[PDB]
Amino acid sequence: SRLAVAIHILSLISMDEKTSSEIIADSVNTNPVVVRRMISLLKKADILTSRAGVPGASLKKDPADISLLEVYRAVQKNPKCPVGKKIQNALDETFESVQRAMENELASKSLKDVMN
Amino acid sequence: SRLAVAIHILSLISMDEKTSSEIIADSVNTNPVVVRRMISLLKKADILTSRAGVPGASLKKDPADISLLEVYRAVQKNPKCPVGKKIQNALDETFESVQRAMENELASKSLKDVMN
Repeated sequence: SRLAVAIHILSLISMDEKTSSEIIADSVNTNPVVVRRMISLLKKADILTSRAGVPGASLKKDPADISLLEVYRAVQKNPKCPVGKKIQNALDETFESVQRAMENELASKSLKDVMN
Repeated sequence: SRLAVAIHILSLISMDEKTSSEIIADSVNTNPVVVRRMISLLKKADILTSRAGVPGASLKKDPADISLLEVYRAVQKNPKCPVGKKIQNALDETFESVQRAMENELASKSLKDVMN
C-alpha cells in the first residue's frame, strides 16, 4: 500500500528538519523515486507545501488536521447473461457500502493519531 | 476480487438446477478452472455440499444464513530505523481497525441480501 509509505514520509516530515527526499527514502528504506513521486502527489493534494531553496518540504497543516482518508485519496490509484449483470449491480453497490466503511475509518484517524 | 466470482457462482447455485461447473463458468463468463477451484474452496468451507453422481453442487444452508464475510474467508487469499518500525506498528494496528470495518460490513449482508 502507498498509504503506509505516504504515512512514514509524512511522519518524518512532521519533525520538520529540512529533510531531503533522499534521506527520507533512506530513513524509510524505500526507493527515492517512489518517495519523490509520493511527495509530488501529497503536495498536489496540497498536503505538503514546499519552499524551494530548501530540501524536502513540510506539512501545510497540523498533523491533527490530516486524516488518513485525506492521505489515501492523494495517493489513491464479464458477464453476458442478463441475470449475471443484475447480480453484478447488486455486488457493485455492496462493494460501495464496504468501500464507504473502509473510507469512514480512514477519516476517523489522524496523522497525529498514529504518531505516538 | 474472488468474492464477486464466488457470489455469482453461489447465486446460480441458489436456483439449485443441477448446474454443472462448466455451465456456471459459461453463465458467469469466466474460466471453468477458476470456477471449480472456487467451488472446492466453498465446499472446503462447507458452504457447499456436493452429491456425486450429480453435476455441480448446492448450498449447505439457506442464502439468508450465508454472510458475504463468510464467503470472503473461504476464498480469502523495510524499515530499519527504530522510528520507522515504531510507526510501522502504529500503521499495523490501524489497518486492523479498517480491516475489521471492511469485515464488519461483509458480515452484515447475506447472500439473500444480494439476490433480489
